[PDB]
Amino acid sequence: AMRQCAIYGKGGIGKSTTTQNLVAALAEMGKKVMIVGCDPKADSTRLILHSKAQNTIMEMAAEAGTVEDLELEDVLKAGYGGVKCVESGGPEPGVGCAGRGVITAINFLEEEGAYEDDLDFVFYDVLGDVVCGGFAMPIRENKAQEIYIVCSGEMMAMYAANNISKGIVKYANSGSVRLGGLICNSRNTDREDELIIALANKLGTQMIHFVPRDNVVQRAEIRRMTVIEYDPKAKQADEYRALARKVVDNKLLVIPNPITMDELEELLMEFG
Amino acid sequence: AMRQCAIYGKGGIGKSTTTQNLVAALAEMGKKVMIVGCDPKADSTRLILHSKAQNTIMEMAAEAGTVEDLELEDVLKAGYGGVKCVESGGPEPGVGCAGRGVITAINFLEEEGAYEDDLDFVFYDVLGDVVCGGFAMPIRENKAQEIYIVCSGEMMAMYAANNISKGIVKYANSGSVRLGGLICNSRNTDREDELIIALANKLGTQMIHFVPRDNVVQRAEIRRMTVIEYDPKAKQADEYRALARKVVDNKLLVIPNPITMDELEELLMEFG
Ligand SMILES: Nc1ncnc2c1ncn2[C@@H]1O[C@H](COP(=O)(O)OP(=O)(O)O)[C@@H](O)[C@H]1O
Ligand SMILES: Nc1ncnc2c1ncn2[C@@H]1O[C@H](COP(=O)(O)OP(=O)(O)O)[C@@H](O)[C@H]1O
Ligand SMILES: [Mg+2]
Ligand SMILES: [Mg+2]
Repeated sequence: AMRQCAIYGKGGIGKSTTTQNLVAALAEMGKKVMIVGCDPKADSTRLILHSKAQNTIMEMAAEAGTVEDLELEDVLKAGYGGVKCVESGGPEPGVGCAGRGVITAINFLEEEGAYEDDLDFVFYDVLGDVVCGGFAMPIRENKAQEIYIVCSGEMMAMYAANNISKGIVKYANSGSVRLGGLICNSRNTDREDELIIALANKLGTQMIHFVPRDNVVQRAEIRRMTVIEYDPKAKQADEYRALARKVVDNKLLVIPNPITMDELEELLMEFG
Repeated sequence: AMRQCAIYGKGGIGKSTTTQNLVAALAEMGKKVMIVGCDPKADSTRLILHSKAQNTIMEMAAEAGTVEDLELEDVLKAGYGGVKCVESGGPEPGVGCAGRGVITAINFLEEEGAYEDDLDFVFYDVLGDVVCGGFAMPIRENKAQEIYIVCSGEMMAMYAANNISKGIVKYANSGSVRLGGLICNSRNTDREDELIIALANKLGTQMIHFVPRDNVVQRAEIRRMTVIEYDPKAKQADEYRALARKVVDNKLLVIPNPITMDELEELLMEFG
C-alpha cells in the first residue's frame, strides 16, 4: 500500500515549503516518498534536490521527441533522504491550459511504473487558485485520496480552502478523494490558530498542524534546503516533524461541508 | 474614445480593493466608468454597489434560459458615482474551465452595446494566477489595451507579474495589449517601493503608484464601501486619488521584457 496525498492551497501560501519540509521529515523517519510537482511554477522539488528547480516532464518530452522516448530513470531525481522528485510543467502563459502538464505527468508516472510497492507516500503539490483542468485531475481522477489544504487567517486563503472543498464534494460519488485536514501556515497574527480550527470544524475536518512563521525557512531556502536538512535542531524543524507525525497518524478523511461567504465573514469578524 | 484597462495580479494581492477605489476616485473626478469582474470570486463590484456581491452573467443567463434572454439593463448595475458594474461568474470548482464565464460576459457586453461612447474607462478585474482560458482572453482578444499589475515585495506576487508579462509578449504581434505599469500594494516592508520600482525598470515599465497598507480599507469594506466614499478625508483616499491621476495621465504602454528567476531572486536578495 501507499498513501497518495495532495497539498492544495492558494498561490504563495506555503505549499511547496510545507510539502518539502513535511516530506524531508518523513524521509528522516525512514519513509520512502515521491513528490510530484503539479504547479506551473515548477520549483516544488528544489529544496529536496538542492537545485535551482527541476526540468519538467513537458520540457523533457519536447526535447526527446515524445513522452514515450522518456525513461522514468531520466525523469525522476532523488535528493535529500532518497526522496524522489518530478515536475509536471505546463504551457507558457497565454498558451493552452495551464494545467495540461499535470495530466501528461501523472499518466506517464503511472504507465512507467513509478508507483512501486516500496513507496510509502506520494505527495502532489497542486496549484489551487482555480480547480479545473489538470489541477482538478488529482481529484476528478482519484489520484490523491488525502487532500491537505495549506491556508492562513487571510480571507483569500480561507476562500481557497472552501473552493477546493467544493471540488472534493463534486466528485464524492466516484473514487475516494477526501479532505484530510487544514494546515495553518501562520502570518504571525493572534488567534490565527483558533480561526483555522474553527474553519476546519465548520468544514467537518481538523487543523492538523499550526506551522509558525520562522525566518529560518528563508535562511534554509537561500541555500536550497529544507529546514530539516539545513538545521535539524531548529524549533521549526520540530514543527515540521510534528506535522509529519500527525499526517502519518491521521485517520479522519471526510467529504467536507463547504460554507457560505456569510459564515466565512462571520469567522473573520469573530476572531478579530 | 474610451480607455480599456485591465487589473491583473495574484489572488489576494488587492486587485478588487485597488480597482474599486481607483474607479471611485475617477468617478469623483467626473469620469464615466464601467467595472467588469473577471474573477470567479465575483466580489469585484460589491464596494461600488454597497452589496454582498453581484449576481453573475452566468447565473442570470441560466435563470433566464439563454444569454439572449438577458437585457443589458437587467445585468449592469450602477452604484457609487454612477459607476456601472457587472460580474462574469464562472463554473463551480471542479466543473469545466474556471475562466469560461469571462468569454460569455465580454461577448454579451459587446453585442448588447455596453461600450457606449460616453464611457471614459472600462476596468476588467482579472484573476492572474493562471494565464489561460477566459483569463487570457482580454489579452489574446485585444479587450484590455492597458494592463496594470498589482503586486508587492512578495516573491509570489512578483512571479505573477512576470508571468502575466510573458502572456502580453506572447500576443504582441496582434492587437495592442500593452503593460501600463505596476501598482505596489504594500505589505509594510522597508525598501518595498524601491524593489517594485526596480522590477518595473527591468520589465521596461514603471511603478505607477505605491499604495500603503492602511486599516481604513478594512473599516470601509466592513461597511461595503470604497475608502473614497467611506472617508473622503482619509490619507488613503488621497492615495487612491493619486493613483487615479497617474493612470489618467499615463502615456507609457510597452511590450514588457520578462526576466529570469535568477534576476527575480537577485532583486529580492538585493533589497533585503
Ligand atoms: N512557515 C514559514 N515561515 C517563513 N516563511 C515561509 C513559511 N512558509 C512559507 N514561507 C515562505 O513563503 C514563500 C512562499 O512559500 P511557497 O511554499 O513557495 O508557496 P506556494 O508553493 O504555496 O506558492 C516562500 O518564500 C517561503 O520561503
Ligand atoms: N492597501 C491596503 N491596505 C489594507 N488592506 C488591503 C489593502 N489592499 C487590499 N487590502 C485587503 O486585502 C484583502 C484582499 O484584497 P482584494 O482586493 O480582495 O484581493 P484580490 O481581488 O486581488 O483577490 C482584502 O481584505 C482587502 O481589504
Ligand atoms: Mg509552490
Ligand atoms: Mg478580487
